[PDB]
Amino acid sequence: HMPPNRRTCVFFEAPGVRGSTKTLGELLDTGTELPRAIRCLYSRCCFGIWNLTQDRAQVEMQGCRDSDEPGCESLHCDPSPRAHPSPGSTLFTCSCGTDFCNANYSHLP
Amino acid sequence: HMPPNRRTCVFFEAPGVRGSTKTLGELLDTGTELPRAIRCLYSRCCFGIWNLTQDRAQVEMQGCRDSDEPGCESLHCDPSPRAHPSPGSTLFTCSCGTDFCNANYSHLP
Amino acid sequence: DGPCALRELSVDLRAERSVLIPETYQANNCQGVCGWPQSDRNPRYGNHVVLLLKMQARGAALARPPCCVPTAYAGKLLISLSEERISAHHVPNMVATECGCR
Amino acid sequence: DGPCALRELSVDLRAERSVLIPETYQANNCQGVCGWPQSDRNPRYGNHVVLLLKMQARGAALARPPCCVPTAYAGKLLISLSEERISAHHVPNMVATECGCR
Ligand SMILES: *[C@@H]1O[C@H](CO)[C@@H](O)[C@H](O)[C@H]1NC(C)=O
Ligand SMILES: *[C@@H]1O[C@H](CO)[C@@H](O)[C@H](O)[C@H]1NC(C)=O
Repeated sequence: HMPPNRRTCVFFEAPGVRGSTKTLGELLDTGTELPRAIRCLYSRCCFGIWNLTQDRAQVEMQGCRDSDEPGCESLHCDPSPRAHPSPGSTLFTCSCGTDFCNANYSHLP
Repeated sequence: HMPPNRRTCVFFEAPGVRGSTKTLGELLDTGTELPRAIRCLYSRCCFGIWNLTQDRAQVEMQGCRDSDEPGCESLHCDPSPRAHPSPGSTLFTCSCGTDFCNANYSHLP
Repeated sequence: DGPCALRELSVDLRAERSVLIPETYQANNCQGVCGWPQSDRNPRYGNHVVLLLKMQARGAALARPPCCVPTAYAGKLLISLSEERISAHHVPNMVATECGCR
Repeated sequence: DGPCALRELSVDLRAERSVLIPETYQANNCQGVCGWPQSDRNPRYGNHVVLLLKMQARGAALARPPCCVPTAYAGKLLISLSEERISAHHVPNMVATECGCR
């Protein structure tokens, strides 16, 4: 009918993830083809979480933020390290404020 | 069966009184003969309120206190002026801590 | 002094014009220190005051540092005088019954 | 300064070990003066703090004078790390949403 007035984000939650952020938005019909999109209810901010191992990087969570907090004004996803669960894994998180900006990042050197 | 473990007070509320203090105790069976007695639930303190006019003094309220507050340690009722609703009426109140002590006072000069 | 706890405090209602009973009563008040970690028999701190105290412990001058305030109240049956009629009515929030840090 | 009101306050959760999201967020804080009579857009004072302020106005040094504290809170959806598993869970009392004097 008309363009979305609210923010849309990539939505994904790996099997190892407990809980969910789906309550922070409404899942859109993506043509039943991957990946899912979610329209945020409480913010204009998307987030992304990546697990960085020896040579590879796995997306763990993608979705909406529950509010607009510092760092959300970024137009694109620039991840920074947030967790060190094991000596071989580092969890990086990014937040940004444009549609589908949490899809991926440029590079993590 | 046994003597009352809780405080007992004279209970009376004149028709002009709005509300009630009966929720502060349990009315006893006084032989269905005046006046009523009430066994206090939340204190060991009886209270009395008198309306002093030109030449006469009308009891307005008698019953239980909702807690033991300063002045309740008195063994007998010694009223002191608390209100001046009209130039010809003065409301006196007393509180005391023995059974039926709120029945009456010695004198108000 | 000591930790945040409930302290006795008498309040006089003879100043209030219409109140007949009570004349003085125990309203209590919360008073004490909001230490970190907490050492008081009050319920555990809320997450908000916990984050405040942890900001302050890292050397942050809070504009409004944590405060020991009542978190629960109880009412009192007040006998007052409206017009020239006596009214016995329940008045809430007359007595502090539980303390906390916020 | 001013009367008792809600003020913005950033809280950093990168100090907290397991928290992934958020890293910083608006938790807010209550700050201001608890004047008598009150002049603030907060809800009306409770009877307890009213009697406290009226004691203080008659020249009584309160051991714990009235304090501007939060009276209502809101939670936040925190994404944390327990063991080596990521958990998205609601944590209450993370944001101060309403102020009062107590
Ligand atoms: C006190 O007594 C007078 C005379 O009977 C009456 O007019 C007045 O209403 C009474 N006051 C109260 C508070 O009952
Ligand atoms: C990161 O990836 C490694 C290797 O697949 C895995 O063992 C570990 O559990 C992952 N960490 C998280 C938080 O998913």
